[PDB]
Amino acid sequence: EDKAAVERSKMIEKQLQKDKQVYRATHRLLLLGAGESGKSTIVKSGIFETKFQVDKVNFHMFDVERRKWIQCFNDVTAIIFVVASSSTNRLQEALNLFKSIWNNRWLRTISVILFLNKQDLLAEKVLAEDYFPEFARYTTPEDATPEPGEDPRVTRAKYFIRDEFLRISTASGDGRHYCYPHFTCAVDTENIRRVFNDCRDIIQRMHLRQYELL
Amino acid sequence: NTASIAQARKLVEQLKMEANIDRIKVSKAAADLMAYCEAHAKEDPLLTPVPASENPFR
Amino acid sequence: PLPSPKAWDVVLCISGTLVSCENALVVAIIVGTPAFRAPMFLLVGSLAVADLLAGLGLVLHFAAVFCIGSAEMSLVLVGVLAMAFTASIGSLLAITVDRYLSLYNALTYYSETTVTRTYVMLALVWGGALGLGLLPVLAWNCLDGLTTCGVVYPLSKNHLVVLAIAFFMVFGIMLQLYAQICRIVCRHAQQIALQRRKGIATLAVVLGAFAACWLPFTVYCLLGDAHSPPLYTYLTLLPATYNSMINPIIYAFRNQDVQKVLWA
Amino acid sequence: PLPSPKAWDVVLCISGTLVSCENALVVAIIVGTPAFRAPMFLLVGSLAVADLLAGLGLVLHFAAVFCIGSAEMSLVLVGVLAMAFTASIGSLLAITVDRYLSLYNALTYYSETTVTRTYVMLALVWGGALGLGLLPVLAWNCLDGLTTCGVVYPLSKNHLVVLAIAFFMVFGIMLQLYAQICRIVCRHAGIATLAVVLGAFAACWLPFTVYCLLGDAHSPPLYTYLTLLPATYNSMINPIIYAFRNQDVQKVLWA
Amino acid sequence: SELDQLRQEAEQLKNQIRDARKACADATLSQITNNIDPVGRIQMRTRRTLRGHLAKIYAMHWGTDSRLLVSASQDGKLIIWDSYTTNKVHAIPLRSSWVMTCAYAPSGNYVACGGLDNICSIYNLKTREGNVRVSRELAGHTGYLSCCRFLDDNQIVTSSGDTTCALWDIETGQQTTTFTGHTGDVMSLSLAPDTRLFVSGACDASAKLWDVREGMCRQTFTGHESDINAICFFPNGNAFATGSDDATCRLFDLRADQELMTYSHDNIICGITSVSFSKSGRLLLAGYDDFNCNVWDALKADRAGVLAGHDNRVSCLGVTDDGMAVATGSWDSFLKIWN
Ligand SMILES: CC(C)Oc1cc(Cl)ccc1CNc1cc(-c2ccccc2)nc2ncnn12
Ligand SMILES: CC(C)Oc1cc(Cl)ccc1CNc1cc(-c2ccccc2)nc2ncnn12
Ligand SMILES: CCCCCCCCCCCCO
Repeated sequence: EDKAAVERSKMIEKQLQKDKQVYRATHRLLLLGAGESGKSTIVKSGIFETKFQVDKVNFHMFDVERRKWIQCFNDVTAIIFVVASSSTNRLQEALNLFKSIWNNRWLRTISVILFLNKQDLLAEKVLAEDYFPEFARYTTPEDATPEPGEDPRVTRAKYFIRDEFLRISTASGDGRHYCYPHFTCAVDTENIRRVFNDCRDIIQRMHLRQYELL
Repeated sequence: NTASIAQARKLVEQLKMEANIDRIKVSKAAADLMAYCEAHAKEDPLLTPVPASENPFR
Repeated sequence: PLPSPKAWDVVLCISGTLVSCENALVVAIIVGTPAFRAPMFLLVGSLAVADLLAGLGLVLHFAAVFCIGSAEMSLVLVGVLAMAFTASIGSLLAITVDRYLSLYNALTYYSETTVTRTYVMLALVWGGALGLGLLPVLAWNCLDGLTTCGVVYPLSKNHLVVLAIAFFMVFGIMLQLYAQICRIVCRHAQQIALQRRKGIATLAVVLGAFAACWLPFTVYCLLGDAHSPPLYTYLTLLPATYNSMINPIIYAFRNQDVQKVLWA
Repeated sequence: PLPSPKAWDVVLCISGTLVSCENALVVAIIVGTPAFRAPMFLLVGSLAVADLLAGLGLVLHFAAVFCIGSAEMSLVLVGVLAMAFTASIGSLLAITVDRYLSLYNALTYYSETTVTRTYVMLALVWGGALGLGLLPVLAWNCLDGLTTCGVVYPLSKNHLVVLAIAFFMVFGIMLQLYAQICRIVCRHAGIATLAVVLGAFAACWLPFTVYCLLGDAHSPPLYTYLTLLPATYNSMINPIIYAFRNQDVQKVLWA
Repeated sequence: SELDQLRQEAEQLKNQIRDARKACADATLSQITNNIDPVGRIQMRTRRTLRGHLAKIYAMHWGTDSRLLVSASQDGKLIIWDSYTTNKVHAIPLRSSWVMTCAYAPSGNYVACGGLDNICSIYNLKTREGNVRVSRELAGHTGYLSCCRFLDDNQIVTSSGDTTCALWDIETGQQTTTFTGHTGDVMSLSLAPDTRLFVSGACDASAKLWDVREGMCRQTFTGHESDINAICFFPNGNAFATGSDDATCRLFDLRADQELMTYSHDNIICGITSVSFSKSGRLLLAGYDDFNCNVWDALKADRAGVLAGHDNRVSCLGVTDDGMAVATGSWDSFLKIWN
């Protein structure tokens, strides 16, 4: 009766091959939300997954002390880390979490997709923050690209809160993974096209470095 | 306070129970380990290889 | 009564042996594990196989002229050399082309589309190589005396002309492909440098090596007839064979993967 | 009077004259309006001017060689004919490249760098035309003795083989651009017109460049004439379907 | 006296406890076992290495006949193997995609699973229609399931990253007991040979004893100064060996109440991921992070072998029911049956 066993084995093998062919089409992402930084608005038992699509290239995103289960996401395409721009020094907690996630010692092929969020509150507070003494000893970048209707203080704050998560990102990475600020606010609708482009960019960079050009 | 005193007392009972436990000397424990090893030192294919006659892994 | 070999023939034979040995080593490394069944590695293996055929044919031809007295079988040897060279050029073009559809379809790579593309492209390359190797063993041969022999003793004029035209067209395609790859690399390098120029040196080196290794033979073959000084053919064909000692190292050793296996 | 022309030279002169007339009436429309400075507007001007120069040189050479002892004048006129025939081929690639870049950079092409890109393309095209067309009045020349010149009289074989190599290389840089255009069109978002343009170019200017590598010299002029005839047809047909289709020309001409 | 007197009395109790502990020890077994013959070289090599997984593997449990074998990877695929002809009798599609545990029934009928889904679902293999369907989803924990063995066909001990260890039932499903006392994460638990006890190794640099029917800790085994990742009993039900991340395997005895023997060498400073005794209880098999499946001598405390061959990290380990294989699972979707 071994013939039946072999036939069943071959049928399971072909089914597994088809399932793998389906599987090797989509990408994976991780969301290390700070806890309350609009984790529900940027969506545009414990494990919760979402499945959106861009240009027919179906993606795969899912959300989650955390010192251990990072091991299960060694192959994610990128990390969609979501910060809150309202500082209370919880921004220091977010910076510490980012620092810990950077020199993980195991995640050395993962790039972070930053999503500085809730800019309206920052604008209201600054117009109407100053805890860090380093803010005074700062200047706006010479290549600023402010959208119309911006105050110099607002731009200074916006480009100083983004200069803390990159001053450490591009410090020890041996040119294997990078950071990509994409300032957003509760007000936007095309963040889904700031993820697709960044994923394409990361994969292209990885291939280019594999070919040993740059 | 209730949680703190509860955990403290629980630690108290755990410590007192595990304190009054017989501690067999290492010598005869090692003797028993040696006896088991020798009594089962022959049925060790991982240490005594066998021919293909009774080795389905071929 | 057999001819006395000249020094240039010995140089060609030793270069062929070295190429054969290196390509044999590379193909042995590639075929050593079933885990290297990747499109790029498959194309690299095809390139290594073509270069191995070229080297083996060259050494067999040398051993079948000046050591084993015979000339009727050498025609098949020259045909094999032509097939191997055409296959090598086609495989190099294939590798260059696949290097651009992975830097532009980064979100659709790792799919049956790539497998189909590489299969079809390899099949076309080997079919063209077979055709170009069969042509010198067909009605268009200079042995019958009803045609004009060229700068190569058993060859003719038409075959060399068509080969040169095909090579020039392929050279143009490769030039365009790099140009595009250089554009993309420059864009990425500028984006990286935004948040404070090695992305072009490798392209220049590879293109210069390929040009300086292949162009002279065709260039001095087109404007030539079957009366040029004998040493011209050897001087123009030496770089063509030398190219097989620089192709495999660049395309299968600078990789960080095979290097570890080589170290063992 | 001694040459006593034949039919083929008359046909060549007629083709050149028609090319010149069409080219003049097409360049007059473009130059009439002083507001035309778009990349296409400036680009098509070079093609029109070069094709006009080709036609004018052909007609003038035919008239002069058969009416006066235009030995040196015939040499210079053949040099100018080579100039114009190289310009008409080196410029189509530039416009194809410009169209591809404008079609791929959908929203980023429009900038100041486009003007510099077009200017450098024009400079390269004209410089290559000058370099290739200078040889007939330069070191290489059939009228010197022991040079085994090529298919036509005052054209060294080496010079024409170099020209053929250069054109064949340019036939690759332009061959993959059509494939890239098809790729972009089918992916991001027509094929027939591109295919027809490629086929016309290849069919009507390949035969001459392949009929100098095979043959060397001392061949009947009949084959030379029959192989050079399609060049004039290409020279005429290019501007007819290349730039005389959009409203850009008719709108200005009518008013 | 909110907490003062209790801490002082606990401190003095611990002081006299480990005073007696050190006093109750004569000497290490090294000199006792140094006379035994150092058998030396060990011979093993692959037989029918199994492949066909889509992603890296995390666990595997040998059947009760040394033939079957089940493994799970990060693709929701739990499939049954047969290390005699490399077939695939049954393939089970899961619901989550980050499983981190596997188990096999003692009767060979039921199959469990779990992982980062905070659940311990099981499946039955006696379906009338012939397929496999989900069974009672035993849930209620507050963390990721780490290991879940089988006491019997009706009871299934479990673990958790929330410092909990509670057995369940299949008839209805309820935690009739809840062992507690750790502080960190309970990495793994080893089921007693006679199904009357078990041990567990937490992430707080300790691995304490546990009862089977009253959930009363009755011993402490302060050991490695780092995390733990594995634990396994001795075939006689008298001792267990514990791994760590500092590249130091060591064996603890249930009678000495203290450390017995270390297996640390400074040549490799990587981490361990598994441990497994030889069928004769003489060789200790390590799971070093350097892809090397090292083997140690249980008594000589010397490197008895360097058998290896994997490429990705080695996670699983174990031994067949009766000296038939040493199957090792890695992250390369390859199960390498070694003999
Ligand atoms: C080597 C030869 C067979 O390939 C060519 C053939 C022609 Cl007729 C023209 C040009 C090329 C090389 N350019 C090319 C080919 C392909 C491609 C498409 C289908 C199957 C395999 C390859 N895709 C491309 N994308 C950008 N260039 N490009
Ligand atoms: C006509 C000739 C000048 O163009 C080429 C020359 C070579 Cl050697 C290779 C290829 C091409 C055409 N591809 C090309 C050119 C240029 C470009 C850059 C600088 C100045 C002018 C043009 N940019 C491009 N971007 C995408 N293709 N591409
Ligand atoms: C002679 C023509 C050589 C063309 C080389 C292509 C140059 C690419 C420049 C890219 C610049 C991007 O900012």
